[PDB]
Amino acid sequence: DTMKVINDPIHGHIELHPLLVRIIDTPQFQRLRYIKQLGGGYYVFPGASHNRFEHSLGVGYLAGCLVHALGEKQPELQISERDVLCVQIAGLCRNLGHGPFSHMFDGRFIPLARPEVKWTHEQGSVMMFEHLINSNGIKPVMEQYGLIPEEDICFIKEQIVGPLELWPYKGRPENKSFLYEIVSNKRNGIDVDKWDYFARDCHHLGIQNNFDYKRFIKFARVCEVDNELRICARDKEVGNLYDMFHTRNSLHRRAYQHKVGNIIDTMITDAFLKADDYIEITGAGGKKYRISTAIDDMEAYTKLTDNIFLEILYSTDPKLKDAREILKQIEYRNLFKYVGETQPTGQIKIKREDYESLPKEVASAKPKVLLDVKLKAEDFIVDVINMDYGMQEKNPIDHVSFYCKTAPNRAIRITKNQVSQLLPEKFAEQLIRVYCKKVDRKSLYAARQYFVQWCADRNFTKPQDGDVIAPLITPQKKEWN
Amino acid sequence: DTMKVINDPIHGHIELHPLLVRIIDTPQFQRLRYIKQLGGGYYVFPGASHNRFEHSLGVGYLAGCLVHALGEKQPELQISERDVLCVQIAGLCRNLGHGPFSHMFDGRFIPLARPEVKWTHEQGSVMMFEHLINSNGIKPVMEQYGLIPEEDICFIKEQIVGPLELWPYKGRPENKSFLYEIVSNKRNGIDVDKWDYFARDCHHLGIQNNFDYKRFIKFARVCEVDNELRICARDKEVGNLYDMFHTRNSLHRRAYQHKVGNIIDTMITDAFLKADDYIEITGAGGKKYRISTAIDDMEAYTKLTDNIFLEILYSTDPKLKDAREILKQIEYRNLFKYVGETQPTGQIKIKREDYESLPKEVASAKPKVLLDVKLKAEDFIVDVINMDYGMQEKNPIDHVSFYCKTAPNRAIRITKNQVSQLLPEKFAEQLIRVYCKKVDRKSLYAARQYFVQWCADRNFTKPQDGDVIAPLITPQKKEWN
Amino acid sequence: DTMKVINDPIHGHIELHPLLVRIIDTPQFQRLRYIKQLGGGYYVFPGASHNRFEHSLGVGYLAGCLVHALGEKQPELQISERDVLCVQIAGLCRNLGHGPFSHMFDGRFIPLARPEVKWTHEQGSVMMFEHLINSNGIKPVMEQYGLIPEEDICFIKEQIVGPLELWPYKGRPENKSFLYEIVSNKRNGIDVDKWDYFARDCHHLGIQNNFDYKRFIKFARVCEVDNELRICARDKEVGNLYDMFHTRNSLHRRAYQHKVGNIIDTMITDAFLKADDYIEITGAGGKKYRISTAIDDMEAYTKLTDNIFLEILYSTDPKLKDAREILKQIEYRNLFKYVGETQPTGQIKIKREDYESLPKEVASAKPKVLLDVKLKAEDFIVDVINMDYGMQEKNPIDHVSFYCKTAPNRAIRITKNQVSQLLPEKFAEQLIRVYCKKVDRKSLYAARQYFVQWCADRNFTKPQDGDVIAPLITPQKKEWN
Amino acid sequence: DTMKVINDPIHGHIELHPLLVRIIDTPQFQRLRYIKQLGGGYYVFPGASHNRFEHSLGVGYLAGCLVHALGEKQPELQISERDVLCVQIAGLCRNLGHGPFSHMFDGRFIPLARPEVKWTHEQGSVMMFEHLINSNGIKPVMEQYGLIPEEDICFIKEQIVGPLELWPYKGRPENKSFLYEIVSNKRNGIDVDKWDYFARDCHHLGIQNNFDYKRFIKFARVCEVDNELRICARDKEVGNLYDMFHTRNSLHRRAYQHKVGNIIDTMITDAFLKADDYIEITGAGGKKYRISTAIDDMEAYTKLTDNIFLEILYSTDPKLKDAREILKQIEYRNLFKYVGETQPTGQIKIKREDYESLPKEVASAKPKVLLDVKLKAEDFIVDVINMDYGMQEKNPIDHVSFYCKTAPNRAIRITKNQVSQLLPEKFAEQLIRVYCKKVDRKSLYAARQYFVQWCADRNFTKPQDGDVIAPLITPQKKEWN
Ligand SMILES: Nc1nc2c(ncn2[C@H]2C[C@H](O)[C@@H](COP(=O)(O)OP(=O)(O)OP(=O)(O)O)O2)c(=O)[nH]1
Ligand SMILES: Nc1nc2c(ncn2[C@H]2C[C@H](O)[C@@H](COP(=O)(O)OP(=O)(O)OP(=O)(O)O)O2)c(=O)[nH]1
Ligand SMILES: Nc1nc2c(ncn2[C@H]2C[C@H](O)[C@@H](COP(=O)(O)OP(=O)(O)OP(=O)(O)O)O2)c(=O)[nH]1
Ligand SMILES: Nc1nc2c(ncn2[C@H]2C[C@H](O)[C@@H](COP(=O)(O)OP(=O)(O)OP(=O)(O)O)O2)c(=O)[nH]1
Repeated sequence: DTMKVINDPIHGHIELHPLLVRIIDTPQFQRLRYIKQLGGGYYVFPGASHNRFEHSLGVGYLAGCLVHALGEKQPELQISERDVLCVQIAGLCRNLGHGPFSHMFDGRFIPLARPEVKWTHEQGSVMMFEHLINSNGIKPVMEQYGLIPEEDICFIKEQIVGPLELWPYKGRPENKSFLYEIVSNKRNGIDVDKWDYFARDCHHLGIQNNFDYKRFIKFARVCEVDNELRICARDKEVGNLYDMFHTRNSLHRRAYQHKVGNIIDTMITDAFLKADDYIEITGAGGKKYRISTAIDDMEAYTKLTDNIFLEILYSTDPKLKDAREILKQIEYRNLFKYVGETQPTGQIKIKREDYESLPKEVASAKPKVLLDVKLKAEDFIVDVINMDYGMQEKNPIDHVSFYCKTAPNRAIRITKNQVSQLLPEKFAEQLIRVYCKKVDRKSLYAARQYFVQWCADRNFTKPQDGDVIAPLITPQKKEWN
Repeated sequence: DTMKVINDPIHGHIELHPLLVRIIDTPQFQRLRYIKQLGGGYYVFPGASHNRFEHSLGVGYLAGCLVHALGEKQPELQISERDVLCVQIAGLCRNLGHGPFSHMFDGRFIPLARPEVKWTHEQGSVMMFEHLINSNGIKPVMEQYGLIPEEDICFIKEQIVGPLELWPYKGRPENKSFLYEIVSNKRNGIDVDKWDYFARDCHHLGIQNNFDYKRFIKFARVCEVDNELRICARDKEVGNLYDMFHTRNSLHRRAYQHKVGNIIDTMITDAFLKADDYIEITGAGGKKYRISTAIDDMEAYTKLTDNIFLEILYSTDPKLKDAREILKQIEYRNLFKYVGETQPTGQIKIKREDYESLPKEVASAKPKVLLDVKLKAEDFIVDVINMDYGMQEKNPIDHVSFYCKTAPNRAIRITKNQVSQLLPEKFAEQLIRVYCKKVDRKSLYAARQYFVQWCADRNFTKPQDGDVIAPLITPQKKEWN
Repeated sequence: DTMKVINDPIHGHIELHPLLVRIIDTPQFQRLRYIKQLGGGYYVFPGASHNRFEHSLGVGYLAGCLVHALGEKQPELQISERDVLCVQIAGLCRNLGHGPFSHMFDGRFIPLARPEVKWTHEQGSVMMFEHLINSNGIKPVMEQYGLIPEEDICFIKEQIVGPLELWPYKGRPENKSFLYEIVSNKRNGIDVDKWDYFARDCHHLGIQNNFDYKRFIKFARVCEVDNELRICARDKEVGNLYDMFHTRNSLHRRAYQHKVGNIIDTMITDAFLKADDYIEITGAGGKKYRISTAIDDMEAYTKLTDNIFLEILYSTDPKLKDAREILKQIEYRNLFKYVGETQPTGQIKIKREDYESLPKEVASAKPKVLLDVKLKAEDFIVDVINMDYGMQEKNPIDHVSFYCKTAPNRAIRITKNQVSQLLPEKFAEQLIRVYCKKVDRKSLYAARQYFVQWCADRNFTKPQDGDVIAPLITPQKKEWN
Repeated sequence: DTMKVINDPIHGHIELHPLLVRIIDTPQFQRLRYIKQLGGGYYVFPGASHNRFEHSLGVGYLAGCLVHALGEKQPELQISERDVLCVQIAGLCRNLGHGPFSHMFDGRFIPLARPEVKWTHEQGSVMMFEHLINSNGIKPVMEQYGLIPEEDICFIKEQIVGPLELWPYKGRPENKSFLYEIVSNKRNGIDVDKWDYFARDCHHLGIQNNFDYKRFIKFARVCEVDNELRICARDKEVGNLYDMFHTRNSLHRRAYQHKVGNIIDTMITDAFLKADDYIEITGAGGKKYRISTAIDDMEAYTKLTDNIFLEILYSTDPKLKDAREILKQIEYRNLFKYVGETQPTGQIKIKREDYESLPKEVASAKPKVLLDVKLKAEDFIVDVINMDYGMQEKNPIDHVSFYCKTAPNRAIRITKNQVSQLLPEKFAEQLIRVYCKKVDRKSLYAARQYFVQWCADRNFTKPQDGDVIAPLITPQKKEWN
C-alpha cells in the first residue's frame, strides 16, 4: 500500500495516506455517497447533487493542510506525523453520523419520531466511527503506521464530539490544545468543516463564496493564551472573519433555509413518519429496526440513506399508500403553499416547546374580512428558524485570538468597535415561515389574512408584501402605517 | 401559470416557459434526478455526483439560446414561438430514456442481457416522452400555448431519434431543416447536448473545458446548402471545431473511459445480470418486469434508476447473495485488477461479435516464463473501446458548412489541409484493456505475462509499461526492440 | 460597417453596434487603455493591471443588457433601438473623464494642486464626450443610425452627470424616467457601473465577488412610483441588495483603501505636485498646459495618462530631480511607513477643513516615553477615509422600490427591520490612517508612541496592535484597560 | 527582513523569501510592470492588460513549487535551501530581458533595425540580471542567506540561457542535472514558464486552459537517465503532455498570432523604425542611445518600455511626424488590411532569407481580372509564421522520460503509436499571412486577386475564402476544383 491521489473540483489533487484510504474503503464511509449534502435543497438548486462523501474528503484534506502548515511554520510545537493522521481522520470522519437528507434527519425527523431521545449527527459520527474501526480491523493498520489506538481513538472521537466526560481532554495534553481547534472548533466555530462546505456548496449551488481559507491558513499561528496553546489569526484578518460569518448567514438565507427547500424537507419528513411503522431495516444479528430506531444499531444505520425516499416512492404495499402519496405530490410539484415570513420584535424569543401551538394561534386569529372558506390549525405549517453567528446571542469574534506582525508570539483580543461601526449589533434572530396545506385559490387568500392578522396580534414584523396580500388587514396596525 | 427561473451553476439563471415547467414536473422527468450522468465515474471522480436531470435542463436551455439567436439574426427564417418551444422540449427530453448509471445500461447491460434487441437510450427517450405526454394530460396544455400536437409531437420525436420511417421528416418542411441540427445533429454531431455536457462534466470532474459554445452560437447563420436551409459556422471557427472534438476525445480518455471507472461499470453490470431473475419491478396494471425487461413498459422503466444498485446492496434474500457480494466488493474496493492497455495495428479492426472470444485468446497465449499459477479464460476481462470523432472513420468537419464575412449567405466547404498539417490523419481507433479477476500478487504477475505475450502474438502495440511488467517477454518482439 | 464582437473575460462575447465601434475607435476613448482602474492598487495586487478601457466596454455592455431585458419583458414601455443605443453610449462613456491613476487624480492631486477649482471625473466625462463627438464627426454617424443629436447628446450627458440645470431632465420625458437609473443611478447607486467593477476587480485582484447582477436583471421590472416610471426589484431580492453594498464595503476595505495602496497614491501625488511646474502638455492651438491645468483643455487632457508617471521616472532634467526621486523610492519600496489606524468615537465626525491640522496634532501629543528622536508635523501623514453605503449616513435600500409576485405592477417599500436584525445600524464611519515619512527604526518607534498617545488624547478607538507597539502608553487609558 | 505574501489571481497567496523581495524591489525588475505580456494582443483581447511583472512572479512561484515537491518526495536528491532559492531567482528573472511589447521587440523590431546583431530576450535577461545584481548590492544579501555568488550567479544565468560556453554546466554538477529542467527546459520545453503563461493568459484573454500543472507536479519524479538525474513523468500522463502542446498551439492560433494582433505589432514596429533616429535614451555616464541601441547598455535598457509608444504618440517634434502618424492610425483603427492566409504544400519549406522577396512575388503575379488600381511590392506585407511543438520538426514527447508505478525508479520511453493514432503526424508547419497597406475598397479587392493568384502560382493551399474573394481566379487551379 502507498498513497492515493483524488481529483476534487474544489481542492484539486488531494493526496491520501494508505491508512486514510483503508478507512475510506469501508461500507460505513462509502455510505456517505448516498446522502445529499443539502437534502431538499437539490429540489430547488439542481446543481446541488453533491453528497456528504466528497465533502468529507474535503474536510479531511483541509484538516491536513492546516496542521501541516502550523508544523512547518512552528517546529517548536512538536507536531508529529501521528498528530497529522489523527487530525485528518477526524476530519474525514466527522460527517459519518448523518442520516437521510442530512439535517432533515436529526433536525426534523428524529425530534418528531422520538421526542424522548436526544440525538445528534455528532453523536452518530462517533458511534459510526467505532463501528467502522471494529467491523473492519482498522486498529492493526493504525498501529502498523505508528498510531496508538487507545490514545488516538479517544483523540479522534474528542475532536468530533468534545470531551467524552481542569483540562477535560484525554486524547492529547494542553500543549497540543490547538489541535482540537481544527476539525470542530467548539470555542468559536472557525474550523475546516465550514471552509469546505462554503466552497463546495457555492460551486454546486451557483453562488459565489466570499471566504479565502487559504489566506487564513497562511496567517495562522499558535500562541499561548491562558496557559493553553491556541490557534491565532493575524490581526488584520479580523474583517475577513466577520465576513466569513456574514457569508455563512447569506448561504443560510438564500439556500440552506430557502422556503421551498424547507417545505420539501417537511413533506419528506411527514412521509417518513407515515412509513416508519412499516419499513424494516435489518441490523445486527438479523434483528429488525425502523427508520426511527436504526440509530440504535450501527449495522442498520449503515443501510439507512436517501434510498428510503425511493423505497417508499416505488413501494406497492397498501400500508405505505399514505407515505407514497406525499412523495408523489413532491414529484408533481403539488407542494404546501408558502404564505409569508415574519420576525419577532424586541426582546421576544420563541421556544421549542411552543412550536406545536403556533399553527393553533394562526387559525385562531380573527381577521375582519369576508372569507368563503375557513381554515383549521391542521391546515397550517409554521416553521421557526434560528439564525445566528453560531453561538446564539454571542459574537464569535470575541472568542478569537489574534497576533500582530511586530509581536508574533503575543496573543491579543480585538473588539467590535475596534473594527467597524458597520457591523451587526445583534448576532441572533428568528425567522417565522407560514405555509398552508390547502392549495386552492380561495384557501390561499384566506390563509394570507389569518397570517397577517396573527402577525399584527403578536406585534411581529410586517410581512414585506403585507399591503398587497392583505390590504384590508394592514391599516389596523399603527406601527406599520 | 407563469415562467419559472432556475439557477444552474453552469448557465446561471435559466427561464422556463410554463409548458416546459409542466413537462418537468412529472415522474417521468423527475426520474432523471436518480440517474448519475457518468455512472461508475463518480467512484473515481468524487465531484461527478451530477445527474441527468440538471444536464437535461441545460440542454433545453442551450437549445433555446441557439434557436433564439438564429431568429434574432435572421427574421426571414420565420422561426415562430411554436418552433422555439418544440426545440426546447426536444432538448429537455432527449435524455429521458437513460437507465441506471446512464451509458452502463445501454452500453453494457442491455447488450449482454438481451442481445437480440437493438436498444438505445434515444429510443427509450421517445417512448418515455410518449408515456410522459399521455400519463399527464400534456396535449391540452400544448394546444393551450399554441402547439399542434400531431405535428409538434412528431417534430419533437424526430429531433431526438431521427426520421420515424428526399425530405424524410414530417414534423417540419425543408425550409426549417436547420431546426433538426440543434438538439441532436445526425449530420456531424455538433449540437447543444455536447455543449452542455462538456461544461457540466468539466465543472464537476475538476478538469477544464476547452470549448466556447457561446462564441460559436454568435457566429452561427443559416445558409442554403443543396436546397436545404442549414446551420453554418463562420469560416474562421473551423479550428475551434476541430478542437471541440479533440476535447471530446480527451474527456473520454481521462474520464468517461477511465480504466477503473469502466471496471466498476463492468462489476455493476455483472451484479445486475445475477440479480435480473430475482428483482421485480411493477409496471402497468400490476404486471411485473425484470431489470432487463423494464424497457418494454414505460411505467416500470419510470421506476428503474440507480436505486437498484442499493436495493441489491441492501437485500437479504439469499437468491441475491451473488449479486450483493459483487457490490460489496466495490465498497471494499476489492476490484478486478487492471493488467494493461494496447491497440490494434494497421488495418486491424475488432468487431463486436469477437468480443466474447478475447478472454479465451489471452488465456491461450504461451509466455516462456516460470509461473506458479495458471489462469483460465474466465479469469480475464477484455474491454474494447472505440474512440472516434463521432462518425467512425469519417472527419465530421467535412460535413460542416461554413460562410465567410464577405459573402455571409454563401455556404462553403473547408478541407483538412486548408486548416493545418498538425491535425490527426485518422479519426477512429480502438483501445483494448485487460483486467484479471484473480487479484493476488502471483495471479497478477501471471496475467501480465499472458497479456504481453498475447499482444506480441497479435502484433498489437507494446504496452507502455511492457518492459517493466514483462521484462522476459518484450525482447522476443522485434518491432518493440 | 457591421457589428463587432469583443471577447471579454468577464462577460464573454460582447456585440458592438457599428456606431459604438465608431465612438470607441477615437483617441479620446482609446486613451482609457493607459489609465489603470485601481491606480496604486496594482503596486499591492499585481493582478490588478486592468485599465479603464475594458471596464468601460463592460459597463456599456451591461447597460445594453438591462435595457434590452426590460424592453423584452415590458413592450408597453416603448423602448426604442434609439433608447438602447443612447444608454449603451452613456455606459461606455461615463469613464472618459478619469485622469492618471483614476481616483488618485480627482481625489488627491487636483484638490491639492488647484484647491479653488471644483472638479470631478463625471464633469470630465461630459467634456471629453463633447470633445470626442466634435473632433471625430460622430453627429453625422449618429443620425445615419436614427439618433437625433440635440436630444440624444443631452440624454447621454444627463445620464452621466445628472440634470445640466418639476421633471428636471430634457433628454427624455417622465415616461422614460427609468432609463436614467441604468448607467449612473443618482437615487440609490444601484447601476451597472458597480456591477462591472465588482466582477472585473475581483477577477483581477484574486478575490471573490458576492453579487449576481444577472439574477438581479432578470427580476427587474418597471413600475409607477409617484407618477414616474421607475425600475423596481422583486421583494425577495432585498437581502441580495444589502449584500451588494456589503460587498462594496469589503472591496474598499481590503483593496481600494488598502493602506499601502493609498500611501503609494499619496507618494505619486507628491511627485506630480513637484513636477507640475516643469511638465508641459500641448493642447489646442499649440498652447501649453500643466498636469494641473490640462483639465481646462480636452485636447491636452486626451494626452494626460499614467504615462506621466514614467515621463517623470525616466527624466534627466535636474528641475525634475525631486519628483523623480520620490518615484524612485516607490521602485525601491522605500515607502512612507504605516504607523496605525483608528476611528473617531460616538458622535465625533471629522470635517475636510480639519484634515490639514491633523499631522500638527499628532506631533503635539506628549507621550511619557524616552525617545531618541523627536518628530515634527511635516514628518506625519494622516489619511482620513469616509466609508459608507454610498449615501453618507443614509440607507440606500430605503430609496429602492420593490414589487411582489402577487401584484407585479404595484411598487412597495421595505424597511430594515422588515429584513433582518443582523444588518448594520449605521451606514457611514471614518477610518484614520497615520504614516511616518521618516522610515528608520528609531523614528518609527517614536511615531508609534505619538500616534497611540494622540488616539488616547482624542478618545479614539484603541489601535488593534496598541499594546504591542506602545505598551507604556496604553495602560493610561481606562476604557482600553 | 522577513517573508512577504503576494495575492495573485492565478496562484493565490505566494510567499516570497526576503532575498527574492530584495531582487524584486529594484528598478530593473519593476520595469516589467510596463511591458505587456502579449504586446499588440491587448488591442484585440481587451482583457490582456497583464504585464511581464506578474508573469515573472508566477514563474518564480511555480519554480519553487516544483523543486520543493521533488525534494519532499525524494530527500535522497539532497536538494538544499540554496538550490531552492537559486531556482526561484532564475524563475523570477528569466523575463528581465524583454523589451517593449515583449516578442514584438526581439521578434520584429531588432531584426529589422539591426540585422547584423544577434539578440534574444534570453541574452538580455542575463545582462539585465548582472546589472540588477551589481547596481543594487545584491551579492552581500545573497551570502547573508547562504548563497555562494560565484557558483550561484553562474547557476542562475545558466538556467536562463544555457551553458555559458561531457557535462557543460558549471553552476551545478550532474547529480543535480534535474534542476536545469525546471525554469527553462532546453531538452523538451516542459517548464514552469509555460505553466504560468497558459493559466495567466487564459484568465485574461477569456479562453480556457486545458493544462493541469498541479497534477503534473504531483506525478513528477527524478530518475537516472543515461547517467544524468532527470525529471520524469508518470507514464499515464503522456496524453496530458500531448495535450499541453496542443493547447500551446491553440493559444498561438487564436491569440498570440491573431492576424490583427500581429499587424498591430507590425505597425508599431514600423513606427518605432521611423522614430529610431530621433528618440534618445540616456544610459550609463550620460551617454545616449537609440531605441535600437539601448540593448547595448543596461542602464538605458532599464528605461526602455511600452512608454515609448506613448512618447511617440504624444510628441510634437516634426521629426517624429511620420512615426506619430502611424500610431494615430492605430487609434482610429485604420489598420493595414488582412488579405488572406495560406500554407506551403508537401515538402515546401520557406527560408528566412526569402522573406524579404515575398511581397515582390505577390505584386508580380498576374491575375486575369480587370483592375482599376495596380499595386506594388511595397503595398504588401507578408508575415511567415512557423508553428511547431517547440522543437521544429521534432516531437518533444520523444525527449520525455517516464516511469511506471510498478518500477518508480526505472525511466522509460514512450513512442507516439504507443499512445494514439489520433495524434498529429507532423509537428511543424508554416502559415503565411498577407496584408495590404492600401486600405480602400478597390485596392483591397485587387490585393485579394494578386494574393490568390500568387497562391495558385506557388502551388500553396487554397485560402478558405478563396471562392468568395477571388471567384474568377480559383477555377484555373485543378487541385482546388
Ligand atoms: N484532473 C485530472 N484528473 C484525473 C485525470 N486522470 C485521472 N484523474 C483523476 C481521477 C481520480 O480522481 C484521480 C486518480 O486517477 P488516476 O488515473 O491518477 O489514478 P489510478 O489509481 O487510476 O491509477 P494508478 O493506480 O496510479 O495507475 O485523478 C486527468 O487526466 N486529469
Ligand atoms: N443565485 C441565486 N440563486 C437563488 C437565490 N435565491 C434562490 N435562488 C435559486 C434557487 C432556484 O434554482 C432559483 C429560483 O429561486 P427563487 O427563490 O427565486 O424562486 P421561488 O420559486 O422560490 O420564488 P417565487 O415562487 O418566485 O416566490 O434561484 C439567490 O439569492 N441567488
Ligand atoms: N474566446 C475566443 N476569442 C477569440 C477567438 N478568436 C478571437 N477571439 C477574440 C478576439 C476579439 O476580442 C474577438 C473577435 O476576434 P475575431 O478573430 O473573431 O475578429 P476579427 O475582427 O479578427 O475577424 P473578422 O473581422 O470577423 O474576420 O474575439 C477564439 O478562438 N476564442
Ligand atoms: N485575498 C486577499 N488578499 C488580500 C487581502 N488584503 C490584502 N491582500 C493582498 C494584497 C497583497 O498582494 C497581499 C498581502 O497584503 P497584506 O495587506 O496582507 O500585507 P501588507 O504587507 O500590506 O500587511 P503587513 O505588512 O503584514 O501589515 O494580499 C484580503 O483580505 N484578501
